[PDB]
Amino acid sequence: KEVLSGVVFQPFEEIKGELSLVPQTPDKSLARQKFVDECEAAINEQINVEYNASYAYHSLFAYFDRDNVALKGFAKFFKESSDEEREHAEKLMKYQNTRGGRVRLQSIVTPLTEFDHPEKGDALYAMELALALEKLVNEKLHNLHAVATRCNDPQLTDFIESEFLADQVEDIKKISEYVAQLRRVGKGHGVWHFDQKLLEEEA
Amino acid sequence: KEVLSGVVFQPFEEIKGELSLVPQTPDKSLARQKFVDECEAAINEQINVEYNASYAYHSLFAYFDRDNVALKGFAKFFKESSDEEREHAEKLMKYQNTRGGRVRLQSIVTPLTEFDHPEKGDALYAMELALALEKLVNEKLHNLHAVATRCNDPQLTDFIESEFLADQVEDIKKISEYVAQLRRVGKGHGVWHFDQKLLEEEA
Amino acid sequence: KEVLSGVVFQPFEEIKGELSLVPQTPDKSLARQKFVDECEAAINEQINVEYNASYAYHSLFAYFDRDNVALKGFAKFFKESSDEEREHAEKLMKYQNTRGGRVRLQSIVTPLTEFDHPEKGDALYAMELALALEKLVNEKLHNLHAVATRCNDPQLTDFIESEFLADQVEDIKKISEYVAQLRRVGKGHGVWHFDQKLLEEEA
Amino acid sequence: KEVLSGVVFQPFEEIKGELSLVPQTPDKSLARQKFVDECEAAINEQINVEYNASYAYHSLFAYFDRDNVALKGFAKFFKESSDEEREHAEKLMKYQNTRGGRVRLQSIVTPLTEFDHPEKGDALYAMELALALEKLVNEKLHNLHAVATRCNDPQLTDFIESEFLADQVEDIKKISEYVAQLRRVGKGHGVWHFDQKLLEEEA
Ligand SMILES: [Fe+3]
Ligand SMILES: [Fe+3]
Ligand SMILES: [Fe+3]
Ligand SMILES: [Fe+3]
Ligand SMILES: [Fe+3]
Ligand SMILES: [Fe+3]
Ligand SMILES: [Fe+3]
Ligand SMILES: [Fe+3]
Ligand SMILES: [Fe+3]
Ligand SMILES: [Fe+3]
Ligand SMILES: [Fe+3]
Ligand SMILES: [Fe+3]
Ligand SMILES: [Fe+3]
Ligand SMILES: [Fe+3]
Ligand SMILES: [Fe+3]
Ligand SMILES: [Fe+3]
Ligand SMILES: [Fe+3]
Ligand SMILES: [Fe+3]
Ligand SMILES: [Fe+3]
Ligand SMILES: [Fe+3]
Ligand SMILES: [Fe+3]
Ligand SMILES: [Fe+3]
Ligand SMILES: [Fe+3]
Ligand SMILES: [Fe+3]
Ligand SMILES: [Fe+3]
Ligand SMILES: [Fe+3]
Ligand SMILES: [Fe+3]
Ligand SMILES: [Fe+3]
Ligand SMILES: [Fe+3]
Ligand SMILES: [Fe+3]
Ligand SMILES: [Fe+3]
Ligand SMILES: [Fe+3]
Ligand SMILES: [Fe+3]
Ligand SMILES: [Fe+3]
Ligand SMILES: [Fe+3]
Ligand SMILES: [Fe+3]
Ligand SMILES: [Fe+3]
Ligand SMILES: [Fe+3]
Ligand SMILES: [Fe+3]
Ligand SMILES: [Fe+3]
Ligand SMILES: [Fe+3]
Ligand SMILES: [Fe+3]
Ligand SMILES: [Fe+3]
Ligand SMILES: [Fe+3]
Ligand SMILES: [Fe+3]
Ligand SMILES: [Fe+3]
Ligand SMILES: [Fe+3]
Ligand SMILES: [Fe+3]
Ligand SMILES: [Fe+3]
Ligand SMILES: [Fe+3]
Ligand SMILES: [Fe+3]
Ligand SMILES: [Fe+3]
Ligand SMILES: [Fe+3]
Ligand SMILES: [Fe+3]
Ligand SMILES: [Fe+3]
Ligand SMILES: [Fe+3]
Repeated sequence: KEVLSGVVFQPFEEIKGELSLVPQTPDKSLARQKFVDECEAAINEQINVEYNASYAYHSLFAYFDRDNVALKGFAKFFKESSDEEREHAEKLMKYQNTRGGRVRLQSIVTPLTEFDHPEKGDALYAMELALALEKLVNEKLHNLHAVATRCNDPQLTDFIESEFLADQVEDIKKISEYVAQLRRVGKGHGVWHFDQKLLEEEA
Repeated sequence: KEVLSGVVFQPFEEIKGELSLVPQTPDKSLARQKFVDECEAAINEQINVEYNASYAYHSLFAYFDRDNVALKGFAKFFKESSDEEREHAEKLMKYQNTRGGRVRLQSIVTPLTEFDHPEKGDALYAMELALALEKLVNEKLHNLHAVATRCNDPQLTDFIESEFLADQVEDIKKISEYVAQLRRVGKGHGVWHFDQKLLEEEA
Repeated sequence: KEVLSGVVFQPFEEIKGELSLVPQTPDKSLARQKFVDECEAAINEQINVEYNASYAYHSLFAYFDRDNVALKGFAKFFKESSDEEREHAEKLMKYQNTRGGRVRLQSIVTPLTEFDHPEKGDALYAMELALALEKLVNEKLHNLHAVATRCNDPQLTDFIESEFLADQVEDIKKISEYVAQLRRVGKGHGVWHFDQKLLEEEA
Repeated sequence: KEVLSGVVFQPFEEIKGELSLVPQTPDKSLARQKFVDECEAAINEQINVEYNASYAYHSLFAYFDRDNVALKGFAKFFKESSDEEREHAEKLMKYQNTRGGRVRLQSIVTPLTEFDHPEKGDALYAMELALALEKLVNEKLHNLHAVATRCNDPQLTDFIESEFLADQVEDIKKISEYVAQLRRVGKGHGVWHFDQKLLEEEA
């Protein structure tokens, strides 16, 4: 035996006490190890957060794709963001199953559909909405991370940091920069031009 | 003038009576022409049908992706079907905007999450569920088509026939054939083998 | 014999009663079958509609190609639209002969030549004119389709739906989006910039 | 000076107090910095854990490579797992030397050699054994991580998370899925078929 900063290390002897950690009933995960209910439930929450964000971005896409709005760069940007939030949800679903939890998909609420806001202009308002949405997803990611830290699940904390937190802060800066640019160019010709550059970036 | 089977043809003279059909208020679609509220609402219904079907297939994927179920071909099949139903929804959203209607995304209900059914076996039960889901989407597509026929919207009927109905009957035969094969191979080794062939088809 | 929803199916026996349906006089179409006078006349109307639309677009091209107007993207756009409307006319002429009708080209009226409209600006006014023209062609296409439905000519209805109606609604959305963009960018630098993007799209 | 959440930041001035942190005796590591004895000892434990796991997998390989067992896919799977556990040990040895600790290789115990288990069947029993072994290695990795957290060694925690924990949970799901599949296919033809698919995966 070895005790290292209070942590007991039992030496390697045999694989048999762990054979009891091989479940013998077919409805139970065999992979699950040190993956507690709180972390399972917090992953399920973040799946519903990302999916709802995907749906919200699809609603934004549907508005700017209107012929009388005609901001194709915005529409494509919001469509791709919807695809991305859904990929996040899917990656979290795969992770849940990798750790042996159960994915529990919840309801998705009606999102906002109209983004007609003449004072700021539709484009600036919607990009600010997108920024707020990303910050909301980031808050939930931080909640998820706090659960994982409290449960001493270091594989989960690293998963969240490496797979989601870094992309999240990069998405927020990018959209923040879009808001700043839209404020600088102003409504009308400036917005249209920004939209054309968005369309070119989106290839 | 020419009246042909009761249909009045006025000869081509000038483009001015149609300039009044160019809306001058910015919140109204300029494209909209002979696209009535019933067709707009029926497209919105089919968008919600396809999206709910996408969500249901994602829930199916999440179950078969479990380590204790371990039917990777099924999981991938259901994941791809979820992607496909979402693409259908998106194509219908694009169409709505092409015709000048408004996309109205509605709520998505909690789907079924557990497909543990020992008598039929999980694989056969889920493939039968998928078949029932496709038939449900086909019924809604037929409702949508009946609205378009009643409203004399021939571009919409052709759109529905060419873009969705043909794929729909092809999907149903494919999944029907999967059900038939799963019944023939039986539970256990047969199901696993069918799953391996599904995985190979899915590249 | 078989009667199916009221439709009499006589079984296949021989090809001789149809030899009388092989005309023996050289001025008559041998191909013509279930292609009635109303459909022949409605196709001839749509040929004259598309040709007049071609001529109108050529007049628009001739205005924006002026050195003091100098909107080359618009000029090229209207030139290509003129080519396209003429191709539609030609495709309808080919179809008329495929079905065994007679093409009857009618007169083309003097179109509008001056599009100097300072309040909206030449570019916005002309794009709205183009939108109205496309909607006028779409109305005639719907008249043509209604004749074909009433005459129970399903090959013709499908021809109209597949070859013209889908392109027509796509052209209308595209031009509607152009109108919306021109309103957003405003006269002067915005219009010129929109024109430059039109020129780039037109390769 | 700057104190930030209690953490003292002394400003950059010169490199001389750290020249005393350059050891002048040849038997001492010059690299070692903030790498305490508990972390050094915990790395040495995990090296012995991975090596023992390598040896156990080699014993498994040696059994299934027998002509009367003849499960070549299993034999190759266990051989490659043995190579992988040894690579883990080696990577941990390299890390120990990177941080300036001393690698201390310990004894390796006789592993189990016979895996003749007729009730479950040799293949299912051995795959469950492998699962238990991976879970045992994961427990030790968690012990190692807890030592590093307690000693505030963030480079070590990240090393463990990025290099080992993620692969570990992926290995466990993969082997869990193998157990589930072996249970589904059953002994005899099913096991042989699973073995053939294992052999194909292993290229
Ligand atoms: Fe546990
Ligand atoms: Fe637990
Ligand atoms: Fe795309
Ligand atoms: Fe993914
Ligand atoms: Fe659970
Ligand atoms: Fe559940
Ligand atoms: Fe509105
Ligand atoms: Fe935290
Ligand atoms: Fe990282
Ligand atoms: Fe990183
Ligand atoms: Fe950018
Ligand atoms: Fe400007
Ligand atoms: Fe540009
Ligand atoms: Fe930019
Ligand atoms: Fe109308
Ligand atoms: Fe209407
Ligand atoms: Fe894929
Ligand atoms: Fe699409
Ligand atoms: Fe509406
Ligand atoms: Fe609305
Ligand atoms: Fe269950
Ligand atoms: Fe119908
Ligand atoms: Fe078709
Ligand atoms: Fe077809
Ligand atoms: Fe197939
Ligand atoms: Fe069998
Ligand atoms: Fe196979
Ligand atoms: Fe097959
Ligand atoms: Fe006839
Ligand atoms: Fe006739
Ligand atoms: Fe040219
Ligand atoms: Fe042609
Ligand atoms: Fe004639
Ligand atoms: Fe003149
Ligand atoms: Fe003039
Ligand atoms: Fe009709
Ligand atoms: Fe068609
Ligand atoms: Fe079509
Ligand atoms: Fe365009
Ligand atoms: Fe300007
Ligand atoms: Fe430009
Ligand atoms: Fe453009
Ligand atoms: Fe130190
Ligand atoms: Fe020390
Ligand atoms: Fe090898
Ligand atoms: Fe190495
Ligand atoms: Fe030492
Ligand atoms: Fe022996
Ligand atoms: Fe033995
Ligand atoms: Fe820890
Ligand atoms: Fe990492
Ligand atoms: Fe990582
Ligand atoms: Fe695998
Ligand atoms: Fe068998
Ligand atoms: Fe095989
Ligand atoms: Fe396999």
